[PDB]
Amino acid sequence: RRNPYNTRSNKIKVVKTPGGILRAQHVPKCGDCGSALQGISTLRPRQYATVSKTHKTVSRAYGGSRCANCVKERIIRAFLIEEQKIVKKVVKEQTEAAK
Amino acid sequence: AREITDIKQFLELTRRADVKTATVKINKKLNKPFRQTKFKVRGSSSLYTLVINDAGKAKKLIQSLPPTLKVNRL
Amino acid sequence: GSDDGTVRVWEILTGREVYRTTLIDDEENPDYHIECIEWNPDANNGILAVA
Amino acid sequence: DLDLASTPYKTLRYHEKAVRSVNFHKKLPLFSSAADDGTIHVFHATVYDDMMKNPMIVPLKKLTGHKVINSLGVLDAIWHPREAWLFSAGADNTARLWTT
Amino acid sequence: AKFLKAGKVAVVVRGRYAGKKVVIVKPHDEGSKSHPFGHALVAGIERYPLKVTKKHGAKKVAKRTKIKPFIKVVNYNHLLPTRYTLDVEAFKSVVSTETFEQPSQREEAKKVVKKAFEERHQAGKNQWFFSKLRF
RNA sequence: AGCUUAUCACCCCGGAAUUGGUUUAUCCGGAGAUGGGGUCUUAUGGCUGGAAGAGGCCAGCACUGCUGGCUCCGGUGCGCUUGUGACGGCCGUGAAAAUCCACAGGAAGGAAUAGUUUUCAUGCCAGGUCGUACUGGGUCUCCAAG
Repeated sequence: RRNPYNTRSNKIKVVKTPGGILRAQHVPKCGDCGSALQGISTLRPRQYATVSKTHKTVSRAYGGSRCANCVKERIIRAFLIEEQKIVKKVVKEQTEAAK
Repeated sequence: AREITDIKQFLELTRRADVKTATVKINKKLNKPFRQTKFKVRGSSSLYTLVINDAGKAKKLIQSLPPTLKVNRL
Repeated sequence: GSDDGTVRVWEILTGREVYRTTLIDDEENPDYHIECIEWNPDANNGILAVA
Repeated sequence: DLDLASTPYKTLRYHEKAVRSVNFHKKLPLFSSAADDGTIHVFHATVYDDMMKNPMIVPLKKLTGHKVINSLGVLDAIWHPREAWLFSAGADNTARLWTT
Repeated sequence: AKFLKAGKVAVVVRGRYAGKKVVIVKPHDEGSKSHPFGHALVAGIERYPLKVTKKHGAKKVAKRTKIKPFIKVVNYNHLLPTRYTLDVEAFKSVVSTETFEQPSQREEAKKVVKKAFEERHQAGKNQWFFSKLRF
């Protein structure tokens, strides 16, 4: 190509053409923990516009952006927060029972 | 190019009547040599090639070809 | 073959329960039971596989 | 069909419940399907050995007599090795044999 | 003291039912030849009923109240026990162990569970259980 | 383009310390290892189609091309270029946007002479303009055989 420099975006591979001569040929992460999402193809982001949602998304809540490990953690945290809020309301009622 | 082992699918493709020509390629191989042959048709999306090993199957496929479809050898 | 732990053979025409065999002593056991049975296609052997 | 395409040649959906089993006839050109609804159906089916024609499958008769228990029906069914007879099995603790 | 009972409420953690409330119909801590691990039979709701307002028509109200349940064996590891409880004698037998692993036995149990949940939610009680736990 | 294929990573049973696993480099395990059973990321390789009809290596005649074969099976690094995967640390916690993709969400719409949805597959049409010639002690740059 017109670019003669060794920029990492213009690296070349050696491929043996059928004619016998050698010719130059041009060559999903979790949103909470950052680990790569399993079951998702590691294709170019622009190439996902045609792949079916089945390959891009796993059959789970937060499946397309979480590894299901932090999903459990956040579900447990939400349940504990709700339980504490109920406990806090009970404490408030107990305090109001005297005033 | 694509390869399909469905004989009836190839027959339907030839029966489409919207293909100008087809080609049958004769080959030689051994495992006891055998006369391997290939059947190829031109599709709108991609070329379809059918692999046939038995001579009788190739003859039956050739017979099944409608007369309206021309078959250029090699 | 049934879940009662007993395999029974019935004549095609007469329908008599000519022969029987017990596979599991605990007929009421829910852990496992007779899954499938198949006769050997080859003749002159009379082998009945019982799963 | 092993030669038509990867997809089914024809899709049939008539049973009122899960289709437990379908068995081909060893000799005659017939086959029957079994479902949990307690109803057995028998279909004639011609299979050309080498002719480039699709198989002709048509229903023949709706067979009834099995009792549906626990949302289950004909657990298994097998054709006679040489005759047009169909054995049957169900959850009602009573196997049955069908004849013309 | 044990805290697992036929009326105990649990939340499924994984299996596409994350954060979904489920009722433990029959504890099976001892296990069986299938599922030897400690496990319990549970039933739950896959599609939470939508909010209903007087402005909605009669046809729309019925569609909104529609609930699609689910039934399957799930591990205690993925179960989050909850103090709340609900009646279980209505469908305990229907969702017994022999019901699973063989259709169409699952279809009738699912229909019965759907009918029971619809009856208990609409003009009923236990509104807390029939609510979407926003996590 | 169609099959097969992953070190790492993830899940379940199991509960170690009489301390086990293991890399060239020594870090990890009651915050769940050794051990047993499953998951996929498919880069990269194996087979097939493209495909031998191509190229190449030979041979005979015409005297202006045709006509006939082979184009096969291996081993290998103290040699060299390159990519990929997890690591060791340094101290400067480490460019932006366009474009594409992912999810909490449940308002909206879904029926009896064709109810909704088309991320499944096929069929159909279109994709302007600019440069592409050559050269390239006094500018830069890509490959470096025995």
